[PDB]
Amino acid sequence: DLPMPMRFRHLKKTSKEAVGVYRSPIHGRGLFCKRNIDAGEMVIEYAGIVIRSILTDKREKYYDSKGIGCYMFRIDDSEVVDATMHGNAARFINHSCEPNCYSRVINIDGQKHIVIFAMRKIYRGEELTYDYKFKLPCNCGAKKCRKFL
Ligand SMILES: Nc1ncnc2c1ncn2[C@@H]1O[C@H](CN(CC[C@H](N)C(=O)O)CC2CN(Cc3cccc(Cl)c3)C2)[C@@H](O)[C@H]1O
Ligand SMILES: [Zn+2]
Repeated sequence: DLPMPMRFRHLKKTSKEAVGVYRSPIHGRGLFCKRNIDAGEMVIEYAGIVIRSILTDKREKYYDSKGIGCYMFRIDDSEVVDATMHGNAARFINHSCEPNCYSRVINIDGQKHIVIFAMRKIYRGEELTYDYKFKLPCNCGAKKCRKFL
C-alpha cells in the first residue's frame, strides 16, 4: 500500500497499543494482539543489535552463564539480531507452522531492521506467530504441523 520506508516511520507508539506479552500455550510467554490487525499491516520491529553470526556462540555462552535468557533472530548465515539487552516485545513471538505473521529484513535510510508483518487479518486475542527460519519439537497445534521447529 504505502512504500516500505513510509510504513516503518510509524511503529514505537502504535505497537504499544496493538500488541502485548502474556503466557502462551505454545511455549513460555508469547506476543498477542490487543486489537484487530489488518492483513499486510506492519506490526512491530524485532528490535535489537545486528551482530556477526560467528559472535553468536560466545554471546549465547555469556548469557547462559549469567542465567539471562538469550533472544536472537537469525537474519542470514552472516548476521543475527541480538534482542537480549536492547530488544522489545517482538522477542517473545513464538513459532507456528500455520503462522499469521512473517518476518522481513527491511533497509530504511541505510539501516537494517527486522519487521513483522501480518499475512492475514489477526483478531483481538490471537497470538502472533511466524515460521522460524530453522531435533526440536513444535507445539503450534496447527492441523498441518511440521511437528519440529
Ligand atoms: N512452536 C513452538 N513449539 C515449541 N517451542 C517453541 C515454539 N515457538 C517458540 N518456542 C520456543 O521458544 C524459543 C523462542 N523464544 C520465543 C519466546 C519464548 N516463548 C519465551 O517465553 O521467552 C525465545 C527464546 C529465548 N528463550 C528464553 C527462554 C529459555 C527457556 C525457557 C523460557 Cl520460558 C524462555 C526462549 C524457541 O527456541 C523454542 O524454544
Ligand atoms: Zn507446528
